[PDB]
Amino acid sequence: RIINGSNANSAEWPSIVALVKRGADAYQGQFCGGSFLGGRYVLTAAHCFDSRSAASVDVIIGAYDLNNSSQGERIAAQKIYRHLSYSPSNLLNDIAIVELAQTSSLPAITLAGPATRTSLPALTPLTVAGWGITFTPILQEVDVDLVSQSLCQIVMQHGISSDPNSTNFCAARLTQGDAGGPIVVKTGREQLGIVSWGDEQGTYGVYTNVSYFRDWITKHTNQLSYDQVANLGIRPLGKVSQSFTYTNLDANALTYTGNTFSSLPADFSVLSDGCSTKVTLATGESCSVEVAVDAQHYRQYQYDFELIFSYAGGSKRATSRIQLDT
Repeated sequence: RIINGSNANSAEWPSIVALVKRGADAYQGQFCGGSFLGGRYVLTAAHCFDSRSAASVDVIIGAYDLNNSSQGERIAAQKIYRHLSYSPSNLLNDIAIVELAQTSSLPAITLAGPATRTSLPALTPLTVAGWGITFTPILQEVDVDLVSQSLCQIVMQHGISSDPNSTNFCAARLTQGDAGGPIVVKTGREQLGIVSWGDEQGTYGVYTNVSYFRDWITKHTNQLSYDQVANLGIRPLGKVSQSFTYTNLDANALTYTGNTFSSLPADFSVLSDGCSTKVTLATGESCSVEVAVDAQHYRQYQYDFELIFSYAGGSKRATSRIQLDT
């Protein structure tokens, strides 16, 4: 029982990931943790990217001593997918995928099953891992106990549900600085959660619930690479335009078969739909769509649209967002 945090044994954490600022020393630049899901995908917390984007981020898979650049593979991020219901005020749906500029073949973590979280009694032993645990260049671990969901809500609040079948849960230390890292079931090692918030200093730590998010994760680790969110921030009135690119990284061809453009209002318009010109997307092929918003009022604009593709395996959906404020 690892009651106080302690230097981890690295062979027990081959799938851990350090998120580090691009172009910087790994130790100085580390800002979050993550877990490697296989191929080119890393699982982490959405709020790690409140003020950062893909091109400023590397990951180090199987990192352990951040000062030892021969441990783990350092790889550039190329895309970030955050939950589109992520809210930074109270950090609900605090989850994100980092799509990497190349695949790794290092071992992947095993995620907990959709039914696992609600199966676990309170006090189920769990283990958290990362560099913040309470900075040192060495990966730390510590044990924590699962807390009653009704209790988690009362103590921590910030929109936490009393229903265990929800976005996040709590776990208690027996006596934390880097979000995004994994919490795993101590027996079996399946990643049950993602470090989100709490425990900054009579509080619990709050962890994004991986069981509740398996479909969302599957949807964003599906070898369809695209621009998710174009946030244009504050803008004057007028037609604003923005291109979005969709790329098939799968070995089987993709066929553009639908979208949700109809459902959006008159403010929104499609200036150009390259995917309708190309229609079919072989391996490595891209198509782009160019959308616009005629902002004529003073308000927040946030429009979500979905492109749907058929493929041998079934179908794939990319959901993008254009956002701005006047």
